[PDB]
Amino acid sequence: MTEYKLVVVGACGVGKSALTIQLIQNHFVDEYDPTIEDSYRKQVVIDGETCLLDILDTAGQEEYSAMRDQYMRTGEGFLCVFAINNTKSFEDIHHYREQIKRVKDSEDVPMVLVGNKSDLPSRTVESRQAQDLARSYGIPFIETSAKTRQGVDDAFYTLVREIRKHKEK
Amino acid sequence: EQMRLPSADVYRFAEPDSEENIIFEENMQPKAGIPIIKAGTVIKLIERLTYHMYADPNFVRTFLTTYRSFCKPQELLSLIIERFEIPEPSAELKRFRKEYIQPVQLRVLNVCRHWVEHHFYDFERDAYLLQRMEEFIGTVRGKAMKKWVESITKIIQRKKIAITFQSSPPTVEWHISRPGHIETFDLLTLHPIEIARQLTLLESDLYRAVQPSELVGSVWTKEDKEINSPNLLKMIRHTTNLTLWFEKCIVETENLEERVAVVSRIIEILQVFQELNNFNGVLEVVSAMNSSPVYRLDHTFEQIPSRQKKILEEAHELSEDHYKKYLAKLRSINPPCVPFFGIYLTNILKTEEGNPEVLKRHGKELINFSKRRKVAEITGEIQQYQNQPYCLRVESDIKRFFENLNPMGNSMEKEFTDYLFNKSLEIEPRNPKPLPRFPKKYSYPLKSPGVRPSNPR
Ligand SMILES: NCCCc1ccc(Cl)cc1
Ligand SMILES: NCCCc1ccc(Cl)cc1
Repeated sequence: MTEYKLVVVGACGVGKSALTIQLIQNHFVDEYDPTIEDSYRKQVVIDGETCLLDILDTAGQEEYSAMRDQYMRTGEGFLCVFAINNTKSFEDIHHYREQIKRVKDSEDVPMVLVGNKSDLPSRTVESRQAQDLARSYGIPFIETSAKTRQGVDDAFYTLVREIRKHKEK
Repeated sequence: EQMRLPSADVYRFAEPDSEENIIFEENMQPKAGIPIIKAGTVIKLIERLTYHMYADPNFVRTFLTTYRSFCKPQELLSLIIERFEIPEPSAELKRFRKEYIQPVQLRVLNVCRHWVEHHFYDFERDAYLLQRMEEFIGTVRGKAMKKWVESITKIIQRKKIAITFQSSPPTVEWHISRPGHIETFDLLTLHPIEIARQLTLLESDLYRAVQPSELVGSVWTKEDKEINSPNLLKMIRHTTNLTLWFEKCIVETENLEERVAVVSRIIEILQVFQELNNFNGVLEVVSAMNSSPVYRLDHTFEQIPSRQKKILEEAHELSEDHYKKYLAKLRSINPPCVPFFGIYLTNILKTEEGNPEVLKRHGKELINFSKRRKVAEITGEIQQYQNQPYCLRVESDIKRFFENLNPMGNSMEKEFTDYLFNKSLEIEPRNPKPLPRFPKKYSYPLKSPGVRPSNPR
């Protein structure tokens, strides 16, 4: 069984947490203990291939700015996450992408852009702006809603598909 | 023979327990045999905080550490005053005074004592809250209460007001820089043992200054982080600064042989951090070596003696598989130590984000208390490593040298880390470019004095 090591990156105040939490937890238990091993590992079937996702989300450790390289080097694939009501988190994406390319020493690193919607303030980043950025990078864009589970599987599964397309070549 | 309290119309805490106001976990409270509260209405939580049948220190601590997400301080004080003021509905009455009113009043007083002793910041931040506490306490009448009333008053007064060892710490170690010659101090001129000792002291004090109030509610991630989590932030900035200093020391040493000495010395400091159980120190080194400017220096790494490769690799491996070996190692050592804080931060954040603030039962909203318990377990684990200090003498010049370290200078983050990376590229270019030579910058000897104490004692 193939194992994909995924890393979530993005600014604080964004629901990077909520994205990974909502993937891992069963859809109808709003419960989560991050101190146990099953909290970051999930078995899933994607395009008929059963596989194991291992998701690193360092949400809360954004201030340890010098540890980012270390954490990023552990991943094969990256979700670059911004909040659709925080323009700054969207403008910071360019920087996270550059750092990932430098850490992985590669111009073509499996990657998806994720815009997450939680609660107010209202939207400041139109999905068009994000599609345009994603397109300039040659990567998928997925928009998600934390609270409703919408988009969450799509974001992670799309990244896995990006890794599979990268591994073929 | 039950008890018979007043009507729920005249006293809100008389309301019976039901599925709509209080629910419990399956398991029972460790050491004490008390039911574990899962959720309840704020009225029911306050009833249980001050329960007549028994004392609940665990619940008191947990509640007082975490209540602010669901109840304002002023509201809490109002509620416990309401709790305290028990009307009467002489066989039934003497029993009721002695087995309900007096126990409950004592428990309220105990909450007040704990609140003021351990969470005085509520009062520092809201003087009117202290005003109300003081005039409530002055109101309290009975002779049964006097002792606790006087003790509370004594704590309040103490709180309004503005190191030596068990036996001998080891002798301070000097290498090339002599005592007092702060101008000469650098990575290679101070003794690697003493670098690790003095950084451990700094980092220990930084770890110990962080309070639960800086952590509960994930406040270090919010827009007021500098107001609410200043000690946590100073601690993290220290760590970041040292990591960056190590990277800088490495990549600005352009001569290969000298750079090998530099990296080698940093691994020696790591070894001492490891001996001291300074895990923050361990990881500030590991982070430097995994940084993009350092990690790529294959010509430097090739020349690191095999012993030190293994030391570094063991340390790196603590971080692998989501800190699996770090976690096990920390459980197994006794204080003093300096934990890596980041894990606690992520656990607290995900606990708060990953669980609902309330649960609903028969259409009624109950405060999810088990979520708060989980957060209080993490802050409790943090506090257990804060009690025991290191038996090491402070050296005030070496301490000052590391406090005033500023590898970034006036530069912003991006500018600085681009500078380190470009520097790495210059000193060891990408294949297929040949490796240049560079002149030596250090006019003193590079040989380490090693990591064993120089003298006996
Ligand atoms: N396997 C490479 C280890 C990463 C590393 C560590 C130290 C230095 Cl100087 C260069 C690279
Ligand atoms: N599990 C071996 C990984 C190899 C490695 C990676 C990073 C550093 Cl700092 C040292 C060794």
